[PDB]
Amino acid sequence: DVYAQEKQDFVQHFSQIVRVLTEDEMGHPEIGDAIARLKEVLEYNAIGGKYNRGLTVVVAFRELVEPRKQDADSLQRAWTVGWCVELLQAFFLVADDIMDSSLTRRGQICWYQKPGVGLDAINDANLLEACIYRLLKLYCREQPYYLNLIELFLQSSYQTEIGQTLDLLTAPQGNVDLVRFTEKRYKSIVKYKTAFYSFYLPIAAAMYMAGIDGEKEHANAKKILLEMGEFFQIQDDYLDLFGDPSVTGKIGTDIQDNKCSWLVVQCLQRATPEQYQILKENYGQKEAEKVARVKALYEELDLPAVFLQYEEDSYSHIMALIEQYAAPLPPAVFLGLARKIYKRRK
Amino acid sequence: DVYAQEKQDFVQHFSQIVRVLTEDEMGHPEIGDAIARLKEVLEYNAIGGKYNRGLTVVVAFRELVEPRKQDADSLQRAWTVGWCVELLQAFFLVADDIMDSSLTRRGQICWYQKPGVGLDAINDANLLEACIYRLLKLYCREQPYYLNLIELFLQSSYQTEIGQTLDLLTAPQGNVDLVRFTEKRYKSIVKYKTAFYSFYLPIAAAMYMAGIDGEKEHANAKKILLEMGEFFQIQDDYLDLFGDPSVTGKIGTDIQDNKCSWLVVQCLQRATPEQYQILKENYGQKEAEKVARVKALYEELDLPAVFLQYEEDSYSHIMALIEQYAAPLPPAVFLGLARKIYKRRK
Ligand SMILES: O=P(O)(O)C(O)(Cn1ccnc1)P(=O)(O)O
Ligand SMILES: O=P(O)(O)C(O)(Cn1ccnc1)P(=O)(O)O
Ligand SMILES: C=C(C)CCOP(=O)(O)OP(=O)(O)O
Ligand SMILES: C=C(C)CCOP(=O)(O)OP(=O)(O)O
Ligand SMILES: [Mg+2]
Ligand SMILES: [Mg+2]
Ligand SMILES: [Mg+2]
Ligand SMILES: [Mg+2]
Ligand SMILES: [Mg+2]
Ligand SMILES: [Mg+2]
Repeated sequence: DVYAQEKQDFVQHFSQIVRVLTEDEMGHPEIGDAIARLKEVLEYNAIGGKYNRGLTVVVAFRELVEPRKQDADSLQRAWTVGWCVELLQAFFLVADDIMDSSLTRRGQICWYQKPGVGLDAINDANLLEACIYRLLKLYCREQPYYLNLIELFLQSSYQTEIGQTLDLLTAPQGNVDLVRFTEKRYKSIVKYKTAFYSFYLPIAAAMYMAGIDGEKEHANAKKILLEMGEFFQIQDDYLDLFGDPSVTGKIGTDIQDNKCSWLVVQCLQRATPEQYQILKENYGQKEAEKVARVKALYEELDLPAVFLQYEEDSYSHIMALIEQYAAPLPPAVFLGLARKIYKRRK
Repeated sequence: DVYAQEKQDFVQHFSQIVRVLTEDEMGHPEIGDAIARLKEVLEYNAIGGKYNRGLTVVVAFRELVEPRKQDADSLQRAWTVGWCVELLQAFFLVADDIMDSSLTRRGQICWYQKPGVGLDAINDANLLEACIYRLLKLYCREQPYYLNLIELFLQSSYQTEIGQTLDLLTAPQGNVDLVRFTEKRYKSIVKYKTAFYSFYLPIAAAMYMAGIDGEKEHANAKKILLEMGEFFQIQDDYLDLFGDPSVTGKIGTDIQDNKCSWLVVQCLQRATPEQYQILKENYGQKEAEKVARVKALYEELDLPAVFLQYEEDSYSHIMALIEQYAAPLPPAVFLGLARKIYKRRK
């Protein structure tokens, strides 16, 4: 509901984000064509998702700053930073689609597959990351939280980068190993590859902008938000295989890529010895025939129910933690976000 | 000579760079395997070049700080930052080899071609970039130039990123257009893709660490160093086609990739109408037969002499600029670097 009413404001402010990025260097008409492609890149990769992260920065701001201080300028910084988290999303997604050999994202062909693009997407992605800090300097160079934000973004990027590495080491194409698809490994992977950038980044950005920079308060908000991250990745691993691609906006690839997905981990735990061998014979291959064999053993082990039960048990634990750790922050902050991902299908 | 005596110190300090990066997160043994691959990545991509940029940071430091202040700690920051510019080099090169479809770098198979690696190099490269700011915080979090350095690196990355985009837009594989291979375009491309990160970054880092942060002094050092950048790229475009790959450490690819190389631009200027058509028919194709046809028309137009004459005329203009703009800095600073790239073959 709150993301709903703020969504439109958020998106309309994207025109300006683009204006500022594609003009601040246009007094150098030499790099104009380059700046032109940047507009194009942003428009294609920054737009089309749910904006949960960017909205979260904005929503969390309004709930942590006394309305006497939510002035005109200060409010603008909120959605610029919200759009900065949105650009981090774009950076990492463009890269990840290349690396996961994905076909669609946000219900279009992935950037790297847009004809004319391909592996130039690599440079396009770095550019997206570069813009984060262009905006940060443009709109906050003078706030006292300016250095806190630069470091929170850098730090978060590094973290998810470690995550991605963890992700990729565990899923060697051609090296089907199920032994490594454990639980400690999964929790570690999703923590670094999703949790920090998708939940602690937005809320922490809003805290630092609202003066809330105590170490314990971030430590506590993080304790909640990292647990929401893992929930959120597990939802995503599920939808990879069990969701409608016309609705997720992306065609799933986890089983083919030999990914340490939640399912394959929960599948190993319930694996009768015969089934294990079936999993060992079909996982991590591009053959449709073999992939469906996998889906089948998932459905034979009623995992699609285990996921629904985890979802409940998990959602209540998050709740418990919001009840344990939220204060002095408004529980609205964490409830609002958590309510926006419960049962989701995209 | 000065890079010579400082080289070894510089390289030996790499053991510690690696120690600090692969231990500061090892109190989290979960991401240990990831941290393991980071060691591996660094060792493969940070090591093996000439270290001109990193040495430059170090050499330029010793020449701008009164020896009374070149203490133990302060000196360590110098080569850490020198190694940070070295990591930026690695970041961009790993990416560029993928995008240029290169085969070797620094006399080994490119990272992305190391079997087991491929497009995961994309994430490995981002990690390299991430380490820059890990070190920056580890060793300078408390210097007064701390924010100046973070912004100089970010800014320089963005700049070379615009450059790379400029580079790639101009060289569409399959779209052989010679009309775009002009001079204004070339100067613009090399300025952003090489000049800022390879010459202004190192020297400016050393200036900021030595307190020299006046706007005019950086503006003047930049005026010299941007002109050295263009010289240096033109040398590189030449060696691409006319240098021994066993000595450059890399197999050239400019003609195949349809690159706006210096040669092809100087070739268009001297193109009799018949030759132009020959260029139009062979440029930007992978066929060895057609590539050599190109090399031939270059040698028919004695470009390998035009490059030697540019080299002289250019080197003297740099000299003039060191004589015009160096002060209050020691001309040694700019002479030292410029003397380390004159006539180079690798
Ligand atoms: O499942 P992935 O981790 O590859 C993914 O969730 C992206 N991602 C990457 C890090 N965190 C999330 P996507 O399904 O959107 O391709
Ligand atoms: O010639 P490129 O610009 O591709 C190169 O010089 C790398 N580079 C990229 C930007 N600046 C330099 P390399 O020959 O080393 O592949
Ligand atoms: C960590 C994950 C699952 C990456 C995609 O997340 P979202 O589905 O929330 O990304 P948007 O397309 O809405 O940006
Ligand atoms: C801009 C260019 C030419 C990239 C390679 O430069 P260097 O040849 O100086 O890189 P190193 O391998 O010595 O790092
Ligand atoms: Mg992925
Ligand atoms: Mg993916
Ligand atoms: Mg997924
Ligand atoms: Mg290149
Ligand atoms: Mg190259
Ligand atoms: Mg080159």
